[PDB]
Amino acid sequence: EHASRMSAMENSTKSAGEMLGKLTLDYNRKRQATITTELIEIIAGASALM
Amino acid sequence: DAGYVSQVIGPVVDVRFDGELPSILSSLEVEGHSVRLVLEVAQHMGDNTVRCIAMDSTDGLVRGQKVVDTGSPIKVPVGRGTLGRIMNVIGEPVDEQGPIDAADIWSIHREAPEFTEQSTEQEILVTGIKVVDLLAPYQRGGKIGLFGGAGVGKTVLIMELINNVAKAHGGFSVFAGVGERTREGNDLYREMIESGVIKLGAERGNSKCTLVYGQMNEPPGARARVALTGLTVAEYFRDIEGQDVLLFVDNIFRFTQANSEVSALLGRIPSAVGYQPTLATDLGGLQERITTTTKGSITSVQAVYVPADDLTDPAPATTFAHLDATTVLSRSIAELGIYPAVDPLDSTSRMLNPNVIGAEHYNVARGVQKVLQDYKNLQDIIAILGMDELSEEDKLTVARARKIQRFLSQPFQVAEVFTGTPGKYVDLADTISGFQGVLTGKYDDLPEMAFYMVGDIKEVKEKADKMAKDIASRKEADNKKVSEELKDIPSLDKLVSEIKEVVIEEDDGLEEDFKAEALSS
Amino acid sequence: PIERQTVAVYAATKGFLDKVRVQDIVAAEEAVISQVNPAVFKILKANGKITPALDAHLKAELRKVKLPGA
Amino acid sequence: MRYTIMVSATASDAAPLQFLAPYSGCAMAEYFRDTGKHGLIIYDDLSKQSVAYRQMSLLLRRPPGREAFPGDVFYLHSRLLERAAKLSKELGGGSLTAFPVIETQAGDVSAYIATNVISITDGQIFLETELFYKGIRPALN
Ligand SMILES: Nc1ncnc2c1ncn2[C@@H]1O[C@H](COP(=O)(O)OP(=O)(O)O)[C@@H](O)[C@H]1O
Ligand SMILES: [Mg+2]
Repeated sequence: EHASRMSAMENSTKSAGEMLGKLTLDYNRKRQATITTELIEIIAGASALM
Repeated sequence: DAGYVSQVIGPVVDVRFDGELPSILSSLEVEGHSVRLVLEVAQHMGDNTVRCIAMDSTDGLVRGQKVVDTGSPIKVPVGRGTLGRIMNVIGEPVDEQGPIDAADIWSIHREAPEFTEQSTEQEILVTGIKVVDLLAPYQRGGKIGLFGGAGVGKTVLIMELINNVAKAHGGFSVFAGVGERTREGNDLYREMIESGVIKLGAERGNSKCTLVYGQMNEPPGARARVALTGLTVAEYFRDIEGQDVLLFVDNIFRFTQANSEVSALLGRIPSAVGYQPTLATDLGGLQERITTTTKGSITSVQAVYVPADDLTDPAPATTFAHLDATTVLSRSIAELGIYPAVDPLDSTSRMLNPNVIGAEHYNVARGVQKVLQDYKNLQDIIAILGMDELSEEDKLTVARARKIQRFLSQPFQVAEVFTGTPGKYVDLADTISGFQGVLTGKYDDLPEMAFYMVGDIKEVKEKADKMAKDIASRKEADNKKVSEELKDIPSLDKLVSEIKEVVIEEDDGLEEDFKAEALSS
Repeated sequence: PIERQTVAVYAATKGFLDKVRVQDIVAAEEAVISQVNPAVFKILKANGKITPALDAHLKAELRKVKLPGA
Repeated sequence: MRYTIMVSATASDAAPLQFLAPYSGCAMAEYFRDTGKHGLIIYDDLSKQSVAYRQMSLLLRRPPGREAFPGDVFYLHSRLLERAAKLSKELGGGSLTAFPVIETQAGDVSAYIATNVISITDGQIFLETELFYKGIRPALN
């Protein structure tokens, strides 16, 4: 039992590393997108006054 | 001699003055308007034109309407003659009790006191709320912030701080309602007639509170200046009458939101996430006046709304550097049923130094926070696995923290209609004695829900002894009570026949009402 | 109506609707609103409270009811 | 206080006065560096200086960049912080040690002023709030 939990908890750290890698790619895409979004909001408010 | 309206765009009015423009921050009056419309000069636009924010609605303003300079800023009545009254942003009474008697009328704009007349004295303000006076204790004379998103309990906590601190103390109180619901401003008004804080009629001089109200329906020019109006009433009580004041401000967030609503119409290119470029210095000009000086003392309690439970947002994040005690309320504490939903870790006070509150209050507070922090580092592994590998050192600190978590909950005397419980005032010594019991294992045998919504540790023992009476009192009513009674559970149409059948009118009859409203007036 | 809501919430919070399959609680209370007395709703609507002369009188009338499966 | 100067541009002061206070505190501290002695300058909330400088720049209608900050907000803090040096022996050998203080929000060191000052400075003393409630005080990550 201990030697199949060891092979089960190895297969779930991979699955929690593959999921963490897809989330970090998804987070960096959202991080880049909210910096572009807040900046377009700032330039639009500035171009409406200038 | 006077100016005229040149431009009306929303709440922002441009007034053109032929000769001798009014000063910035000065008050202007539009005559000919349907109501009293007060403008306040925000800037000089540069062609003999000032740009103003309106303290009321600009519906019905006309370009060319005569504007009278008053020669000073907005002046409101201050003194004992405002105790027991509700004021406007511009000092008008909105409680329909006549004109406001005024010792003096004061400009709502002044500078911060000085660096030389600051007070370096720390003494604890005991509130009765045991999560407050244990972990983040308030200072008598300092600025207190109540943070939290929508619906976590900022207004109930600020209501419980009114009747636990202001109901019996030496000086006066000022409630500044800044841009919140009108319904709860009426709830606060009627609660203070019944509590005797506000007395009406000829007993009005024995009042201990002044309400200044600028609630959500008011335009952004109004809600941006109510906090200055209520602070001016508190600054008269501190500077002139030299006495201790309590100043409660519900949502100081709405002061920053109101300035942000007019800001782009004042010609300012916007700052980060949507606020005005002058966000930190508009807020800083307000909070620097709410201080204990060498003349008197203003104990401020400010609710701060955090938008979408985000303490990262610039309007809550700027407020954090202005306070001496930041009670942070959390949704996750509220969703479990612990009320007041105070985050016990995120709440920080400056009275939590050992050379201020002593060592037997500091070590209990740092001990309670250590057990609650450890439990949150184990709750990552309990919610996955389920606390059968947790060492019985870690199992004991889960049971100790879960008792500590419920023992920070307390029934409030003002939440007696949400929770069906009479409220509990807990003294400071009984809070220190109780949590030192739960920390050192003096009460490890008591159940977990015996700590929930009680006063002190003597009422945990009066509740654990109660629940262990009343769970073994379950089986008296199982084998009987279905039948064979003294017939005060009587027959069917016996209970149907005392029903006083109310007459239904079976048509609305409003067109007879609508013609009747025509003949009246 | 509000009187048939509180009777159905009474039938679930006073333990009269366990021993009932969780798939047909939707059909269980359709019996419970229809098989209890149509006069017990009128008393609860007129009083607005479930009185002590009624909370036993309804929970003993929530036993003379036929539920699916049971 | 017999060794300390305090330059205080508080919250009610004008945003030009909070922008210039780290620079005027540095010039007071550069006296000891330039005359062979040693200095310790602490810019407590250098992130509050940049907010005061962003206020002046948006009001002067200078074109805003990320989080509405100016273009020269890196040049703001680098020109200040590069004045903390150890001087050579032919200039007295004096020194100035800077401790800028940057407040993050939710521990985000990818924020725009935080990445600027991390670039300028040599090290960082990261204080994490999760270690602060574990009893580890000073809560140094
Ligand atoms: N101490 C408390 N005890 C019981 N219920 C509470 C307490 N604090 C808040 N609540 C519940 O939370 C709801 C919202 O609280 P409220 O005072 O409106 O907070 P906010 O002003 O932040 O929205 C209240 O109507 C009440 O039901
Ligand atoms: Mg509220």
